[PDB]
Amino acid sequence: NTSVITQACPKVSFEPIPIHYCAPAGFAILKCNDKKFNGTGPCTNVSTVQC
Amino acid sequence: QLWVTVYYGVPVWKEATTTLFCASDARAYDTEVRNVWATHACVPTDPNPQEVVLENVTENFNMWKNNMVEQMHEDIISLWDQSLKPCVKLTPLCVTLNCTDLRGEIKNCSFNITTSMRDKVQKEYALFYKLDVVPIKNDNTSYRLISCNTSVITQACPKVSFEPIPIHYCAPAGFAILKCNDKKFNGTGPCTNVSTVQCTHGIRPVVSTQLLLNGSLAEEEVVIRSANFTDNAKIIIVQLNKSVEINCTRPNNNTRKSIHIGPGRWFYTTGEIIGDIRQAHCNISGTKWNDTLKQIVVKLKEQFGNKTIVFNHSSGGDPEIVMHSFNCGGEFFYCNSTQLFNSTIVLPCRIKQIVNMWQEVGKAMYAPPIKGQIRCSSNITGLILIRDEIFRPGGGDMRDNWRSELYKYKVVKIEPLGIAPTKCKRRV
Amino acid sequence: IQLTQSPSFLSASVGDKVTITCRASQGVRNELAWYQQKPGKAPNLLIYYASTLQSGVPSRFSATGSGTHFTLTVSSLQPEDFATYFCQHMSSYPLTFGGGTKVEIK
Amino acid sequence: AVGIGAVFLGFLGAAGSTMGAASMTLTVQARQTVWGIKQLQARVLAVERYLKDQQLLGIWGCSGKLICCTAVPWNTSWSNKSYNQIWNNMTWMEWEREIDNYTSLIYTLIEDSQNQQEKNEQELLELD
Amino acid sequence: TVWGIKQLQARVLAVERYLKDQQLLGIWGCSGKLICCTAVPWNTSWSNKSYNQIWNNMTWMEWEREIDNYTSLIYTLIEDSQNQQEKNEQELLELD
Amino acid sequence: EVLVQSGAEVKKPGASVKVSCRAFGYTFTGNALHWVRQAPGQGLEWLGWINPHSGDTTTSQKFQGRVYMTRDKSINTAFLDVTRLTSDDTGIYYCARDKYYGNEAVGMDVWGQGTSVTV
Ligand SMILES: *[C@@H]1O[C@H](CO)[C@@H](O[C@@H]2O[C@H](CO)[C@@H](O[C@@H]3O[C@H](CO[C@H]4O[C@H](CO)[C@@H](O)[C@H](O)[C@@H]4O)[C@@H](O)[C@H](O[C@H]4O[C@H](CO)[C@@H](O)[C@H](O)[C@@H]4O)[C@@H]3O)[C@H](O)[C@H]2NC(C)=O)[C@H](O)[C@H]1NC(C)=O
Ligand SMILES: *[C@@H]1O[C@H](CO)[C@@H](O[C@@H]2O[C@H](CO)[C@@H](O[C@@H]3O[C@H](CO[C@H]4O[C@H](CO)[C@@H](O)[C@H](O)[C@@H]4O)[C@@H](O)[C@H](O[C@H]4O[C@H](CO)[C@@H](O)[C@H](O)[C@@H]4O)[C@@H]3O)[C@H](O)[C@H]2NC(C)=O)[C@H](O)[C@H]1NC(C)=O
Ligand SMILES: *[C@@H]1O[C@H](CO)[C@@H](O[C@@H]2O[C@H](CO)[C@@H](O[C@@H]3O[C@H](CO[C@H]4O[C@H](CO)[C@@H](O)[C@H](O)[C@@H]4O)[C@@H](O)[C@H](O)[C@@H]3O)[C@H](O)[C@H]2NC(C)=O)[C@H](O)[C@H]1NC(C)=O
Ligand SMILES: *[C@@H]1O[C@H](CO)[C@@H](O[C@@H]2O[C@H](CO)[C@@H](O[C@@H]3O[C@H](CO)[C@@H](O)[C@H](O)[C@@H]3O)[C@H](O)[C@H]2NC(C)=O)[C@H](O)[C@H]1NC(C)=O
Ligand SMILES: *[C@@H]1O[C@H](CO)[C@@H](O[C@@H]2O[C@H](CO)[C@@H](O[C@@H]3O[C@H](CO)[C@@H](O)[C@H](O)[C@@H]3O)[C@H](O)[C@H]2NC(C)=O)[C@H](O)[C@H]1NC(C)=O
Ligand SMILES: *[C@@H]1O[C@H](CO)[C@@H](O[C@@H]2O[C@H](CO)[C@@H](O)[C@H](O)[C@H]2NC(C)=O)[C@H](O)[C@H]1NC(C)=O
Ligand SMILES: *[C@@H]1O[C@H](CO)[C@@H](O[C@@H]2O[C@H](CO)[C@@H](O)[C@H](O)[C@H]2NC(C)=O)[C@H](O)[C@H]1NC(C)=O
Ligand SMILES: *[C@@H]1O[C@H](CO)[C@@H](O)[C@H](O)[C@H]1NC(C)=O
Ligand SMILES: *[C@@H]1O[C@H](CO)[C@@H](O)[C@H](O)[C@H]1NC(C)=O
Ligand SMILES: *[C@@H]1O[C@H](CO)[C@@H](O)[C@H](O)[C@H]1NC(C)=O
Repeated sequence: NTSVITQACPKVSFEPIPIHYCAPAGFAILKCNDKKFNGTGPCTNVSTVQC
Repeated sequence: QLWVTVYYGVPVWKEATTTLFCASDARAYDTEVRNVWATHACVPTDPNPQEVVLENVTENFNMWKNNMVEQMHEDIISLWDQSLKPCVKLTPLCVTLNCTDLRGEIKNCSFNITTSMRDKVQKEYALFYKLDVVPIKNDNTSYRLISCNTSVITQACPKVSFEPIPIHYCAPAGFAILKCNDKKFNGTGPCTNVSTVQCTHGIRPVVSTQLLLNGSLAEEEVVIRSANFTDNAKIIIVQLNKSVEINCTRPNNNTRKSIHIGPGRWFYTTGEIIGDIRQAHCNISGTKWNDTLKQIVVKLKEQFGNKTIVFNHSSGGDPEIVMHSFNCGGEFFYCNSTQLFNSTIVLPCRIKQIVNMWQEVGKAMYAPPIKGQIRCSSNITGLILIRDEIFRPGGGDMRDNWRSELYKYKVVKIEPLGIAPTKCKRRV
Repeated sequence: IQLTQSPSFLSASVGDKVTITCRASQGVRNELAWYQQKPGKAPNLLIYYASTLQSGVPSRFSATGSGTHFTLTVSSLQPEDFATYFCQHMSSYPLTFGGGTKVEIK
Repeated sequence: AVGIGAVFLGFLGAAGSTMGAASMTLTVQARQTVWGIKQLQARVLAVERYLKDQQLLGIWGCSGKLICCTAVPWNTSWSNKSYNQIWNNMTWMEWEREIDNYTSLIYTLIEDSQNQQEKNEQELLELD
Repeated sequence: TVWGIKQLQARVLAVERYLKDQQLLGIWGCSGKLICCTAVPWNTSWSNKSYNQIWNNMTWMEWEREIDNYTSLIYTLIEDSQNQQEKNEQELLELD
Repeated sequence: EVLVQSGAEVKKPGASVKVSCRAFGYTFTGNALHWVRQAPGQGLEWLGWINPHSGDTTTSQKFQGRVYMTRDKSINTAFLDVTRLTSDDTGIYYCARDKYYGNEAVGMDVWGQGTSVTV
């Protein structure tokens, strides 16, 4: 009584494949490599990651 | 001997057509919750826009060749249609109506709903306007919706707004907008007071017939523009220097019923009226209207004759052409507007829920019932006139109303690279 | 700039010919501006570079002379011209104006 | 004669001053769903216009120059007006329109008669 | 689909960033140069630190932030006070 | 293109007055402004001028250290700042614009209405 439900097409998969996310040119990702770092605040062991 | 030298950054341009983009005020970004035109998908305006007056630049303008009107034509229609894509089809609701009068502009109709709740059927009733439905000739008790045999009508999603927010249109880099600032300039020809604009002011996407409203008053006199003032195939656009106040209402505190016609599907319909039945109507200051109209004639007679009788009652076309119309509070009023022209003021208005974006092909949108009463007011700022020297109100489409504002601007492309002869030869 | 002007009481009738003389010890060559002023109003320019008539200024106004000696001529004096007149000298500065002369009623 | 001026208007359309005077503000000009489609096309067009001018300046060896002189002489058949008649008595808006039809001609001449030829001569000289 | 949009926008942004720097270097006449000197003197009101204090005792990340508010000022000065003026003077000299 | 000045003032000798002039209808920074005064019974006295773009000024020798000009382009307004007022400073203070063709004074066709200062 609220909405439409469909049956997924039999030819379907949701296997959780580990897809990587990459930055575009002009951008970079900085990673915190401090194993004791909590959710916020400064991190000194920092490295540059493109993806 | 003069030599070829290249100069870059030369302050010249050629007329050109490009796409203008929207720019929002501040609030529109977060009006996405209801408003179709005042979208979130729009950058802000310049909080401090600049304008440069040019000393010796004179250019030809032609409002009837202003292509910005086509962009607005298409954009409003497209955006309006996009907002209706997920909305409810009223196709199965056209099956039957057994009607009597409301206890006959409004009918009290009962109806038989076809299999609804999976294996069940049901009967309901609702109130309908005579402008949305028609009788069956051999019954005179049974009714159908008018547009049913041509196309699909959907009920706008309840979370919708058409508030006419004054969105600005801006030129892309490499382009500029030239504005004519000559207060006495007609629709075409040269203009000497010209300035450079990167982005225009905001223009409200007002939808109306037989009325220019809520903006752009004339420079202390009535200003009239036309493609010719000669050819009967052309129309006249009238700008007023002072607005005329109009107060409109539909004083019926209505409610609405949500009718479910199957699990997962429903629509709203007009329910009972709280209180008595009041006629929709609009109050126009008579003196202001007619004092202004006398002044309109003073300007109009310049082209049509000093003792010429002008401005008769509305005539010609179907009821949506003949009657004046607007969305008061979002409600659609069709007013006779003959009192205003009963001599060469409160008007009755009718209500209709099936509407077009000016004019649709086949399809239409249904305006969901509005709970409570309607109250609004507005600024009458101009007229569109029909040639017969009797003039009558009305004519045109959205582009005539868009043009009535866009006439101030034209788009050009900057052409900075050029050459000239010099006395200086290249050295090697 | 070291400017001597015509006697201030330059009486004339309407349609008459009245002239204003501005003769300085210092030359400006042509860098002289002719102005017309009414009581209670800012002065306004008539003629620039000692000879170019400003658009909007009536054709009855013209000026001649060079170097140090310039004359403003009103060839058909009208009621609206019973104003004071000034010269401003631009060879150097301060760009002061002369004392001014006035056209009087004959 | 008192030097009062050196002020900024903005835009400076080529009507307000002569070609000579206009050349004093080349840096001024230099400084100057469906929504996605419009944002995109607008940005694409801006890029295209920018690059077209740079491509021409690039091939001519005039990149980075507001003004650059070439190895090609002016032909009076393009215009037989004197330097004064062009630079002091006309603005760019009117003047350029008179030689609009020679644009591709001249642009071509300033490429081959100048850089292809100049660079080959210099490369050879530099091998010594 | 959406992937195309992302591929597109990513490429557009890269182009925009590249060109913005080139546009500034272009107008300044610093195109092709890692380092270019201008005709505009340093004003101590922007920074009154000595050459040594800036170049040997600071890194760029800290230092630039101190004059961030003068960026448009300086960029403008190095355009008009340098190239518009220099090029007009040289063009005239070259007509002789 | 018009010039709009502020109001009138009454000051005692030793005082100072500041008279504004707004650039309506034209680019503020695109045309240098002059200041001219006219004391009762007097002709037109030049005080100086200011460049609205650069802030550059020139003043009459009579007022060195006494008459100053300033500007604030964010409001398109130029100002005349006059100190050491004395009784000779009673008069109408006007703002005006020249053509500056070639960046040299030509003559001034645009004038503000003038304000009065009584001292
Ligand atoms: C020409 O210009 C006039 C005005 O100059 C326009 O008419 C007005 O248009 C606005 C916007 O459409 C109308 O605003 C509506 O006001 C209703 C009542 O406001 C009072 O009560 C609220 C309660 O919180 C107070 O906040 C407010 O200050 C007032 O006290 C609102 O109820 C309306 O809200 C609607 O949308 C929300 C969104 O979820 C719904 O929940 C509401 O139920 C409702 O649907 C809205 O805010 C205003 O009333 C109009 N009339 C007047 C007299 O101002 C013309 O439309 C305009 N015409 C054209 C063609 O441009
Ligand atoms: C809009 O378009 C118009 C088109 O004409 C431009 O017009 C310009 O007008 C200004 C002045 O109104 C011209 O500039 C000046 O021209 C003078 C030439 O001479 C006159 O005066 C003598 C005096 O006896 C007469 O004999 C002679 O016949 C002329 O009447 C110059 O003397 C001026 O001084 C400058 O030039 C001279 C010579 O170069 C130098 O001696 C001075 O040092 C100083 O440099 C001055 O040049 C201007 O030439 C006109 N332009 C053109 C193309 O003709 C408008 O300016 C234009 N823009 C605006 C904003 O309106
Ligand atoms: C080309 O178009 C330009 C843009 O419209 C023209 O400039 C306009 O020129 C008129 C000339 O009269 C000006 O009108 C005057 O404005 C003053 C303003 O003061 C009042 O309003 C301000 C607003 O904040 C307020 O603060 C003041 O206290 C006043 O209330 C009025 O006082 C005058 O009565 C008169 O209206 C326009 O203002 C001016 N426009 C701008 C943007 O300044 C230009 O002249 C045109 N050129 C040609 C050749 O036509
Ligand atoms: C329809 O006509 C009415 C009446 O003229 C318009 O109302 C007026 O709108 C202006 C908008 O600026 C109001 O100005 C106000 O001035 C004060 C001054 O300090 C300022 O603080 C406010 O923010 C605002 O600017 C004006 O007062 C108002 N008049 C009345 C009587 O309320 C109305 O806007 C017109 N509608 C349209 C769509 O044009
Ligand atoms: C347009 O103008 C008309 C009149 O020119 C307005 O009509 C007014 O409507 C109200 C409400 O229906 C009437 O109020 C009634 O007054 C009597 C007085 O004793 C009272 O007994 C009733 O209970 C009720 O309060 C009012 O009299 C009526 N005016 C006239 C002259 O009949 C109309 O409301 C205006 N419409 C708009 C949109 O402003
Ligand atoms: C649905 O069919 C009816 C008739 O069966 C159409 O009614 C006609 O409407 C036009 C409109 O001007 C009239 O001129 C005709 O006389 C009407 N027909 C009859 C028999 O009276 C109706 O228009 C059709 N609906 C749509 C949306 O086209
Ligand atoms: C504006 O009115 C003029 C009036 O003459 C129009 O001229 C038309 O010219 C053709 C030429 O043979 C005639 O056959 C038409 O009858 C004329 N029209 C009229 C109304 O008499 C001109 O075309 C009109 N321009 C616009 C924009 O309509
Ligand atoms: C409509 O209502 C009347 C009321 O008596 C009834 O007789 C008639 O059969 C109804 N028609 C339909 C189609 O239900
Ligand atoms: C506008 O006025 C000019 C004045 O000469 C006239 O030539 C032109 O035809 C007019 N255009 C319209 C549409 O009225
Ligand atoms: C509309 O209502 C307002 C309410 O104050 C009133 O001032 C205005 O005059 C009314 N307009 C008309 C046309 O009656």
